[PDB]
Amino acid sequence: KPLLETIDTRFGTTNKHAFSRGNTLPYTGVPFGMNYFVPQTSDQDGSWFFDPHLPIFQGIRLTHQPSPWIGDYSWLLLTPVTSQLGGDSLFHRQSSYDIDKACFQPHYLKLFSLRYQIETQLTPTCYGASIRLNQKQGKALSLYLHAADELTVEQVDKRTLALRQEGKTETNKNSLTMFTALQMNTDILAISQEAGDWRIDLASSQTEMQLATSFISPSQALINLPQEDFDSCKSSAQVDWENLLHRFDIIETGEADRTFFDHCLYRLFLFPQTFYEINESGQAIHMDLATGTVKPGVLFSNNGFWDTFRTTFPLFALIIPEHYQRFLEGFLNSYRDTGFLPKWLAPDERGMMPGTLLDGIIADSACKDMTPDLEGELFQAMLETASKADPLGINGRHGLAQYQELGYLSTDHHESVSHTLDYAYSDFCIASCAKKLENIEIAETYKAASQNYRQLFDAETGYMRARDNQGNFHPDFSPYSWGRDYAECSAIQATLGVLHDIPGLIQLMGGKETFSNYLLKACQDAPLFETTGYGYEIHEMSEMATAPFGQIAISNQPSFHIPYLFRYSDYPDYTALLIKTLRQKAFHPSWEAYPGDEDNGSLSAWYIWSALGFYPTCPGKPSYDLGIPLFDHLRVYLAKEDKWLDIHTKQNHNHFNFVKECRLDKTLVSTIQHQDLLKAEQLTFTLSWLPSH
Amino acid sequence: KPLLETIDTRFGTTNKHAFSRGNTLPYTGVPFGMNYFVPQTSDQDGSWFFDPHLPIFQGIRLTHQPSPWIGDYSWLLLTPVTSQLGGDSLFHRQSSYDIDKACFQPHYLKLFSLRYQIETQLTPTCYGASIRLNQKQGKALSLYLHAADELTVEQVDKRTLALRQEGKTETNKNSLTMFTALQMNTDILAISQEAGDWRIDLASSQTEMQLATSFISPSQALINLPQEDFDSCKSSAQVDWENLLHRFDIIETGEADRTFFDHCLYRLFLFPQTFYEINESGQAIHMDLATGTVKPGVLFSNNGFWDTFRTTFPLFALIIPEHYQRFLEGFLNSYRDTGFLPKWLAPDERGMMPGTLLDGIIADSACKDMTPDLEGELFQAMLETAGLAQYQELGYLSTDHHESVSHTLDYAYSDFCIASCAKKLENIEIAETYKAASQNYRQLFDAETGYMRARDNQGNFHPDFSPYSWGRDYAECSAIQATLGVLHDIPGLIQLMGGKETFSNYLLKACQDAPLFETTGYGYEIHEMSEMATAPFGQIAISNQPSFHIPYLFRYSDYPDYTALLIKTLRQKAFHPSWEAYPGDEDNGSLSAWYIWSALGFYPTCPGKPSYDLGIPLFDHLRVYLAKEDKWLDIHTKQNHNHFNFVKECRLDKTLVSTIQHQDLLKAEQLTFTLSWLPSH
Ligand SMILES: OC[C@H]1O[C@@H](O)[C@@H](O)[C@@H](O)[C@@H]1O
Ligand SMILES: OC[C@H]1O[C@@H](O)[C@@H](O)[C@@H](O)[C@@H]1O
Ligand SMILES: [Ca+2]
Ligand SMILES: [Ca+2]
Repeated sequence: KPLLETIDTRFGTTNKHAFSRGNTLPYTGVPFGMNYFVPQTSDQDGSWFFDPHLPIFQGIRLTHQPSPWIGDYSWLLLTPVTSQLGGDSLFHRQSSYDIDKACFQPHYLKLFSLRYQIETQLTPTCYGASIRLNQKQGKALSLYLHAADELTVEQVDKRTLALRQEGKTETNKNSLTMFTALQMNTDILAISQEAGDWRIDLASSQTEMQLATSFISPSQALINLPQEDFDSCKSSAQVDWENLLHRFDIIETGEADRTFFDHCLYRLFLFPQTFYEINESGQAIHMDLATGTVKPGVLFSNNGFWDTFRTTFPLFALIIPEHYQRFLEGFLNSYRDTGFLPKWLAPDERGMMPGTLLDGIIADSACKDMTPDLEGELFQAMLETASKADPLGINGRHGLAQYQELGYLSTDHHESVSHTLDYAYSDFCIASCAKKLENIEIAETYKAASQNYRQLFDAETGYMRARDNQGNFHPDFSPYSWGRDYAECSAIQATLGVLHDIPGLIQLMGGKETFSNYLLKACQDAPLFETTGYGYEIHEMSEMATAPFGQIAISNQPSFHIPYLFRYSDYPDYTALLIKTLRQKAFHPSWEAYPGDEDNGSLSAWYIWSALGFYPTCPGKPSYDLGIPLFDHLRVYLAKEDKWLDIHTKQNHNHFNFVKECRLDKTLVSTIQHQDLLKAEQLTFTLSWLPSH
Repeated sequence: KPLLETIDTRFGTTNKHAFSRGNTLPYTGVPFGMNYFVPQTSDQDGSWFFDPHLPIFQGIRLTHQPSPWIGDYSWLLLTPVTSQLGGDSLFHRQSSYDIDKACFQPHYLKLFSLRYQIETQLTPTCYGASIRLNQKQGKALSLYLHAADELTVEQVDKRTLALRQEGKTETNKNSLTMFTALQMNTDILAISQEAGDWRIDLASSQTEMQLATSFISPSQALINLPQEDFDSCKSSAQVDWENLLHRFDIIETGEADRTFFDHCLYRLFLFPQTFYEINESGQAIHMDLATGTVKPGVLFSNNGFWDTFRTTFPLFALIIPEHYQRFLEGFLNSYRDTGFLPKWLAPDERGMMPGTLLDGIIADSACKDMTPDLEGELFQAMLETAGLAQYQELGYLSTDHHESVSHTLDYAYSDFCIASCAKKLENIEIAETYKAASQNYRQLFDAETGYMRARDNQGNFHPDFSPYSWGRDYAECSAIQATLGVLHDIPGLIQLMGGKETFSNYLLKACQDAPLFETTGYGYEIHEMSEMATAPFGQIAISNQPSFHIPYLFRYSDYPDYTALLIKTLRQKAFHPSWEAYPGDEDNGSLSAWYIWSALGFYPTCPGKPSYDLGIPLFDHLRVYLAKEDKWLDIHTKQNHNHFNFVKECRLDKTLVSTIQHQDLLKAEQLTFTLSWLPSH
C-alpha cells in the first residue's frame, strides 16, 4: 500500500471553538492547490463545519478556509441526491454516510450517501476536480448547489454549466468573484432555484463530471477544466504528492511509529495556496482585488507569516527551493499590487497585527542564498513596508512614530509587549538584509533598533512588561496573567520572544545562570493562567492547562523554540529530553492529533524538524540548534545540492532521552551551520540514558 | 475496587440530534432519585448540553431531563468561581477541567476547574446533595446560580438561602414551581443579581454545602436537607446503589467482558424518578400540578411506558417487587389526579401518542401476581382511560390520523391487556368484547404485499406502497418492522401471514435485506434511520424499540435456533464499553434492560403473558435474585465459546425447556444452557 493511501486527512479535525486538536480540515487537494475539497457535516456551527465522528454529511464543499478563525470564502457546496424524494432545504437533504468505508486521502475522497444510495468520488487538480457520482439502484441523479456568496447559474449547453458567485473580502471589503465551470457526461434535463439554492437534474444514474474555478473569468474557468478522465487525474494528483513526500525517506523507523510524521508531511505541502492562473499563452496571471483587474505574475493566498516564518518556510528552503522562490515572488507581487508586504492573506490582507513577519522569511532567504535575483527588491519592499504610512489604515507598522520615538510601543497599543518584540525581530531582519546588500547606514540604524526588546524588560520581576507613555510599568503584575499586553500567552512565554538575540537576552536577564533558572522554572511550574487580559478563557489557555508540560505551551507558536533555549543554558542536554517527551506525549496518530492549532504547516513543520534532530531557532541566522531525532535512519533531500542527507540515530531506545554526541560527517557538533549542513553526507546522533555534558 | 466505582456514567453520552449513541446523560444520583446531577458543557446546543470529550464546563446542573427529546425542567445550574476575576456571563465564566482526573460515578461526581483552581465534589441524596468546594490556593469562593425558570433568592440567615423558581409544563402549561434550600458551613457575605443570574459571595476558600429541593414548599425543602456530612451521604448513596446492583451476581464471566452489563445495571435503576416527598408525620405527599395543591400518596415522573413496558418493568418485577408495586401505586395516583392513566410523564403528561402502553405493565403485573391489592382499581383505570370513535366504529384508525398503523396496533395490544385483566377479575362480558377487539391488527394487513398498511375512511389502501418507506403511517420505522408489532398474538400473526413457513421467510428477508430506508413520510432523515442504515444488522433496527423482540420471533418459526445467533452477534457488535456505548436511544432503562435480559438468556416477549422466550446468555455463571421467592437463580452457560452461536439445550432445574413459564421460573434453582457450534434443532 503506497504511503499516500495510508494518510488520513482527518487527523486534527476534531475541534470546537473552546478546544483545538489542530483545527485542521480534511483537505483533499493537490499540494498548494487553489481549491480544496472537504465534506460538510453542518452549517449551524460557523467555521467548525466538519466533524469526523458524525456519520452525517450535507455535500462536498469546495473550500478556501485556512483556519476557523479566518473562516471560508468563495466556497461552494455540491450535494448529490436522487431526483425522486429528497427534501426542502440543505439541512433537510443531509444524509448519513458510511464512515468505515469512506476514504479520506489527500488525493482521493470517497463517501457513500446511505439515504440516496449514491457513491461520490472526488480527485483534485490544482484549479478543479474530477468527480464520479453513482446512484447504485439506477435512479436518476440530481445535484444541488449552495453558497454563502450570491450564486448564479447558466446552462451553456446540454452538458455544461457556468456559475458565478460574488461576495466581499472580510477586511478590505473588496469585491470577490469566483467563476466555476461544470461539465458532465450526461445531459442536464433542468436547472432551477429552490429557496436560494440551485437544483440540477441529470439524465442518468451515473456521471463523471469535470469542475474548475477561476478568479479571472468564465472562459478561464473553462480553460482550467481537467482534460482527462478520473483515473488519470487521480494518478497525476498522486504523482504531485509523491514528488514532494519523497523528499523524506524513512529507511528504518526503529521503535518509533511513523504515522504522525507521515501525516505532517501531508500538512507541510498544503499552504500557501495557489492564487494565480495560467493564460492561453502559458503566462501566470492573477486578480488584483484592489482594482478588480488582472495583473501578471504568481500570487498566493492563505498564510499568516507570523506562524510560518519560524518553522515551515525554513523547511521549504531545504527541500523545495523552486517552490520557495515562487512563493517569495508571489509575496513580492502582493507588494507590487498594494505597496505593502502582506501579513495574513485570505485571500487579500486580513492581518490585524502590526508586525510584519514575512521579514523573517526574507532575512532567512538572504542568509541561505535562496533567492539572489529577488534580494534587492525584497529588501526595498521591507524598508518601504517598515516606514510607509497607509492612508487606508490597513498596512505597515502601527505606532511607528511612537516606536521610533520611544523604542517601544506603549500601552496606548494593544498587546504592546508582543508587538514591540515582533518589531525588534523585524528590525533585525531589515538590518541583516541591509548588511548583506552593503547598505551600511540602514544596517546600523536597524541593528540598533533590534535591541529594543531591552526597553520592556523589568529587572525587578525578571519579565518583559508593558510601559505607558511616561515609561512606567503598571503596578499590578502577575506573570500568569494572559492577554492585554501579551498576545495569547503570559509574560512567562512572551519574555522569551527574542529569537534574533538570544545571547543578549541572556545578558539582559543577568547571565547564563539566571537564564537557566528562568527556563527551569517555566518547565517546573504548574500551567496556571489568569483570564485578566480577556475576561474569559480561550482555547490556548485550556490547551496549556490540560497538558502536563508546565508553561511550555506547545499548543501555540510562542513556546515552539523554548526547549531549544536550553542549548544556550547551563543544561544543554535538557533540550533533548523536553523534545523527546513533548513529541511522544503531545502528538497522537488519531483524529485528536495535535496539542493546538496546526496553523497552515507551522506545527507540523515543528514536528518534522524535531524528527530530523535540528531546528531553525532564528530564521535569518544561517544556523540550527540540536534537538533529538526520531527514527533510526531517515534521509532528507537537500534539494539545493541535489543530494541526500542520511540521518542516523544510534542507541535509539525510548528510555534514552539525551544525546551523547552528534557528528556531522566526522565532526563533533553542538550547533549546525547551514553551509556545513549542505556540504555534509551524514548526520549521526548517539543517544544516552543519562546526560553526558 | 468496588463495582460502583468502576461504573462510568459517561457511557452513552456522546450524541448529536442527528445520531445517538444512547442519548444518555452522566447522571449522578441515588436510584430513582428526585433530582440528578450532571456537568453542563454548553447552553448553546439545546438539550445536548453535555459532551464528555470536551474539557470545558459551565457548572453543575441539577437536572430532571430524561431524554433530549423531552428536554429539561425545574433545573438549576450551580457554578463555583473565585470571587476575584471571573466573567460577565455564564458562557464567559466557563472553565477548562481535567478530564482524566474527573470522577463520573453514579454516587460521586468530582471535577477540577483549572481556571478557578476549584475542586468540586458532589454526592447525591434522593431529595438533595452534599457538595464540597475547595479553592486550592486559598482564594475566596463565590457561587453563581442560573435557571431557565424565573429564579428568586432570599437569604434566610448567615449561612442559608431559600430559592424559588417557576416555569410551566411543556404540554399542559401547568405552573411548575421548585423550591431549593442551600446551607453552607461558611458565611454568605453577599447575594446579588447579574444579568439575570445570582452571585453568592462566600467568606471562605472552601465549604461543605447541603442542598435539597421540593415541589411542596420552602419549609419542605429545608426538611429535605441532608442531615449528615459528605462522607456519610456518600456511603449512604453507595449502599442505596449496592442494594439494587447486588441483585445480580456474576460468579464467572468466562470469555465475556462484564463492563457493559455493569453499566446497564446502573441505567436500570434511574427511572422512573421519585416525584413525591415525605411530610413531618412520615406520609407520602405529592404536588398535583393540575390543581397546584398537595395530595397524599406516592407519585413518579420521567417515564414513557411505550419504552419501558416491554423490557424494563418485567425485569423490575423479578428483582424489585416492592419498588414495582410503589411505581404502580404512583401511576394510579396520576390517574386519580387527572382521570387518565399516564403515557409519558415529564413531570406531567407529555405523551403525543394515542396509545396507552402502561396497560402492558398493568396486564403483566396481573399475570405475575405482583400487585393483587391494586388489581381492581388498575383494571377500572384502564377501562376508564380506554381516535376512539373511529377505532370503535371501524376497528382501526384510518389515515385521518397520523401514524395510523402503529397506533392501531398499539390499541389492539392495549385491548388484549384489558381483556386479560378482565378475565382474571372474572368480568366475562368485558373480557369477551376486548379479546375480540385485540384482533384488530388483522384489519390493516394487506395480504397482497404481506405487510400492515394504512387505510382511508372508505377502507382503501393507498396505491403507491414501498415497504422501505418510513413515517406517515408508521412511527419511526417502516412497514417491515411495524408489521411485526403484535406482541399479544404471535400465533395469530403467523396464521394471518399465511402460516409458519411464510412467516419464517418474512423474518429471514428482514434479516437479509440491506438497511434501506426512504424519507417519504418525513421529508428528511432522522437519527433512527441513520442508526439502522450505518449498522450491519439488515432491517433489525436494534437502535429502536420496534425491533427489540424481532430476534425472538424466530422461536415461533421454522428456525428456532436463529434467535441465539442474532442475539449473540447483536450483543457483541451493537454495544461497546465506551462513551459511544449504545446503538440508539437508551430510553430510560428500556435498552439497558433489553441487554440485561439478553445476558440472562430469556426475554418477556409479551408482557401480560406469564412466559419468556429463550435467547442465549452471556456469562459462564451469573446469579439473579428472584425477590418474590427470596432466593437466587443460578444461570450457567456451558461450552461458552465466542464462536458457539447456538443453544444445544436449556434445562430449568432438570427439565428440558424451549420456553419458560413464570411459575416454573420462580420454582427453579438452576437454569443451564449448553451451547453448540452448529444448530441442533
Ligand atoms: O481572541 C484570541 C483568539 O484569536 C483568534 O483569531 C485565534 O488566534 C485564536 O486562536 C485566539 O484564541
Ligand atoms: O420525529 C421523530 C423524532 O421524534 C422525537 O420525539 C424522538 O422520538 C426521536 O427519537 C425521533 O427521531
Ligand atoms: Ca496559534
Ligand atoms: Ca427509541
